[PDB]
Amino acid sequence: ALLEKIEKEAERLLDKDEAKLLILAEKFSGYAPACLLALVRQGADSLSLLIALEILLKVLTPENEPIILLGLKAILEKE
Repeated sequence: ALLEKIEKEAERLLDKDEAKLLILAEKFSGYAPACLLALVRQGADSLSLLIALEILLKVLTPENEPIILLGLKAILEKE
């Protein structure tokens, strides 16, 4: 259920600073899944994604295991 709402709200997060999106995940843990999704849709930097990956892991629900899959795969495209 939430897996489809974290998809929608991240579209509303697609128009924000990468740094700001990192603080949103850090301070608002419930926004962390949508942040990482919005960060890969923006195609952010590897470090930017690794930070959001951390903020998401510490509060990771099994429904966000796909959000991890895309995150890792997007991070991989670096070297």
